[PDB]
Amino acid sequence: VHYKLTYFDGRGAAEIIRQIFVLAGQEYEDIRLSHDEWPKYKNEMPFGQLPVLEVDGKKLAQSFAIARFVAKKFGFAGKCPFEEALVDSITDQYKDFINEIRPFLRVAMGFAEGDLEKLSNEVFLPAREKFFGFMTNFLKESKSGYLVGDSLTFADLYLAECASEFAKKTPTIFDGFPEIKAHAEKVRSNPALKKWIETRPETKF
Amino acid sequence: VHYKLTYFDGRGAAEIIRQIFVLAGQEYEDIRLSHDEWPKYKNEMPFGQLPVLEVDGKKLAQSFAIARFVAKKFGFAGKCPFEEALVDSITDQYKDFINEIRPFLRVAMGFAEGDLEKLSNEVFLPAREKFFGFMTNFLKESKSGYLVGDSLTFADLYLAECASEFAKKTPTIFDGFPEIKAHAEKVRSNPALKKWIETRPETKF
Ligand SMILES: N[C@@H](CCC(=O)N[C@@H](CS)C(=O)NCC(=O)O)C(=O)O
Ligand SMILES: N[C@@H](CCC(=O)N[C@@H](CS)C(=O)NCC(=O)O)C(=O)O
Repeated sequence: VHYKLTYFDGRGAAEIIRQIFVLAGQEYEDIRLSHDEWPKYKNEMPFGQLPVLEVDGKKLAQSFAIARFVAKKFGFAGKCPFEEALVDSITDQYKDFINEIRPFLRVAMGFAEGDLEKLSNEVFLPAREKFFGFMTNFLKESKSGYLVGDSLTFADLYLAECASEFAKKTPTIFDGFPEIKAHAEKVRSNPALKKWIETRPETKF
Repeated sequence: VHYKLTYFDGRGAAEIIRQIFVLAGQEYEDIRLSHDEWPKYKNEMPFGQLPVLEVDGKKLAQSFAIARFVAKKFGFAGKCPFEEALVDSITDQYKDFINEIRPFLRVAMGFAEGDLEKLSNEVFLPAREKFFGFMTNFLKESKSGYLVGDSLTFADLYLAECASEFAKKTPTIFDGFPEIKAHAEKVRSNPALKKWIETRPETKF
């Protein structure tokens, strides 16, 4: 079975898919297209966008559909049909949270001008508060330290990566959410992830 | 196994989940909360929102996670692991298309004021053009008349329902997309769906 994953040069929407391959021990081509060459390849993608996974020559788009596909192959999608659905509900909520902080992310990423501190105070931190409060109710219920069931799933991976990364410039992101901080530390102490985080290309996004 | 599905009184984000139960022959409680009672129950929902499915007393949120869960129980999620992922990629694209026409949908639904005809011309129809063009490439490749594989999946259900419903007030919605029109007719000639469409509560959204 050969895997190719195509994205731009950044962590962005592809990074959890890479971490699932990392945890599985599975080799894949990590293809990172430059801005200049993108218009030449856009046409090969099912919805003209990235990331795209190619699985023995067959193309699959949509980062959550790809993460789910790879997680199910390697045992990170949840351990029974109901737990898989809980994992899916959590990643769908995370997608809503990402959509909600769009105005913040567009300025923080240089794609628009605006008042970064104000967007942080008014858009990002209030949105993280609601999202972290729902994630914390899951962690209070699991009592394994993982969001769903007794072991790591790709829902754990989206939450820890986003919490750890936002923590770099938003120092107060864990204030009032000590379970969220413990989960991110627990997930990132996974030895395979920890080494990938040290070794991966160092990019702004 | 007992199923309860809670939504507001409308088709909205719950309707495909209802149609999956319809096709399966599976009975469920179709719970429809009024606007006035909503604040009393919001707290029982995992992310304070609807729809929510309850499966022998266990709650599951997020309309696509629920549709997937029910479709997988009843055989409408795709017939092998790769086809399931294609079905997921198509419903994720549909969610992007829905997010893109938000400005149109907010005015059309009375939740905001604005120029409905202009939003239709500038936001809705250009967005449907890109989305219908990608869906048509799938239908050209399938040659069964379904989006993925040889039989109906819940990806077919989202596309046909949204195309048929928008067609009611947007008369030109099929112009230049004869495959999309044939797919919606094919899906809605399914006898179980056709009877549900006649029998379901008649609501504005
Ligand atoms: N819902 C999609 C979103 C994909 C997406 O936003 N792709 C961007 C990544 S920057 C892209 O390819 N933009 C380039 C373009 O649209 O041409 C997913 O989760 O994969
Ligand atoms: N991504 C969610 C969106 C759910 C959603 O938008 N729910 C609305 C339906 S009108 C809602 O419950 N609004 C009431 C509220 O937020 O209090 C899904 O697909 O289920």
